Amino acid sequence: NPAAHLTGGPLLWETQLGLAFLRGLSYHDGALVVTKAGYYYIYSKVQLGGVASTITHGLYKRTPRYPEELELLVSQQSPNWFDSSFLGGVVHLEAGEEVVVRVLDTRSYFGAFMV
Amino acid sequence: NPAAHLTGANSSGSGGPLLWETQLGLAFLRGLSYHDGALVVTKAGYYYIYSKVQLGASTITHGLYKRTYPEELELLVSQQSPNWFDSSFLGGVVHLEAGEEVVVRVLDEGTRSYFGAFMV
Amino acid sequence: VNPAAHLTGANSSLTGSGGPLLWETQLGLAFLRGLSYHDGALVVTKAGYYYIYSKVQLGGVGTITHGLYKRTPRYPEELELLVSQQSPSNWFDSSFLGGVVHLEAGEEVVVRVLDERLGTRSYFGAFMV
Repeated sequence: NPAAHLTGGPLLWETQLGLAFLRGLSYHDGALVVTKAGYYYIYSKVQLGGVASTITHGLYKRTPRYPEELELLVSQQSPNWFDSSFLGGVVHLEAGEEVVVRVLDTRSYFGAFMV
Repeated sequence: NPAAHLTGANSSGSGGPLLWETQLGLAFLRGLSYHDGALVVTKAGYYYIYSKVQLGASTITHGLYKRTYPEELELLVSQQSPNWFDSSFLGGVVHLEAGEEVVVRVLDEGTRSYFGAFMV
Repeated sequence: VNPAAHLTGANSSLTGSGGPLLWETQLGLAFLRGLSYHDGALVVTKAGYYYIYSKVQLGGVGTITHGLYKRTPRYPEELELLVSQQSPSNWFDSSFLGGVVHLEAGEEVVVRVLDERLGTRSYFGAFMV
């Protein structure tokens, strides 16, 4: 029932409008913040294009008590020209917990929904 | 309740809106309809939608498109540039009204290709 | 509990075994909730529609099929559910599959990769919808 889609340091996103929405989840500084604890399916798609040739696209759990981010779902990819990266998966999130998208070195998005 | 998984059928330009199997094998429709390539919503609300397209400048586009207004609103799209094979997957939660339709297109226009949705 | 599971960290079954990828089921981000696990398979307890998914992290040195397959009683052959063919000096590539399938009590789903090489980089999960 809680859910969020969000559209194109951690990455940053539009949280309204049109396709962007928050619904039972907060936001601050690129991150989805969880209010109701449970299992969420979290996902992110990132469009890439260019001209280690190796890009990493990840979802990370941040907890304010701790600096260090914990990896959740992570993809590595090498490559006139376009590549798209998608990650999805289910994670147990407690109230408080935040999730961000990072990509190391419009079309893209970031989202979740409780399952 | 509402959910569907549709699997690739033999189309068919224009873009074009891919056509789908709704009943044989793994395909099914449960609380959603289908009309000429389109999943059609019946119960308003937030749906996770997805499509996977098996591909087989030289640049392919894969997208999920809403109809309501006139015209087609891009919902989710990827570009890629691949004896070759590649696969393109898109998913995400979008709000849909009873009456809205969702379709799939790929440029330079599949059996391991599919299209589906469920209410979230 | 709405049945669900997330399994992590693929590795291959014993060479010559014929078996599928094996996964971590308890530690870290891995859990099983209202599904069971047996030698690589998620085993369905409660019949219905599930969104099943798997991501596999690929990479080598110089065609790969990543699939989710169903095992059903008295059917010697694994049935395809969702499959992807990809074809990529070191390289890296990731393959994601997701989709809603109907599964009966007693049915099993496994993940395979052809050919297998190949925590957070590889995974296999599901939830009832």
